[PDB]
Amino acid sequence: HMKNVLILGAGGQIARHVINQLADKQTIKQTLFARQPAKIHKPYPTNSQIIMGDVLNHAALKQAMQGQDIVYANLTGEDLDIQANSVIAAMKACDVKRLIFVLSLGIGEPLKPFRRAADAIEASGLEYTILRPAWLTDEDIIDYELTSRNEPFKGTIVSRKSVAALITDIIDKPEKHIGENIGINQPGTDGDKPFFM
Ligand SMILES: *Sc1ccc([N+](=O)[O-])c(C(=O)O)c1
Repeated sequence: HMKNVLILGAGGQIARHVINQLADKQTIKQTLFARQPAKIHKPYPTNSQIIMGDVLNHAALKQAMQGQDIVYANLTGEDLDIQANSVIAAMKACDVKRLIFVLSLGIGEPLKPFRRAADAIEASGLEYTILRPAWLTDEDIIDYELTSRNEPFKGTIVSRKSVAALITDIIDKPEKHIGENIGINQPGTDGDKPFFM
């Protein structure tokens, strides 16, 4: 089968690397869903379909969701919780199971929607992987390590290219990291002591 990947938030900066790594995989079809598609970086891979839509437009999202195998969400901004709920519902409506969901801020009250998004994903019964990246750099490197749900981050930063590489490895082999909620950091970027607030 063709492997149908839906990229929600496809104009995002991590998304752009994923799209690029997906561009020469001739057995993937990638659907690129974005609010403002005319600001999706060019040229447009031949295995792509570019759809204008907002994840809170439930009708648009269901249309895009039909027939998909793997959802990759790189969602930002207000109401991330409402957004996650909308993604879960559309996956369930369209019989799609596999979700890769990035939670990156881009402690405190603005984390509540993020926590509520994460909790909703963990309670969804979907085949999920939640990805939790350290501070994002634009360094041209792939250098990372992973921490589990209840472990502290072993580092301070991680390249977007690193996070894209993980996403792509999961898309390539989607049986990996099912049911996990993983921190991603560059090795040897642990913070100086002591700590301050
Ligand atoms: S992907 C999807 C969403 C909704 C519906 N629906 O019938 O309301 C369908 C479908 O046509 O089976 C598919």
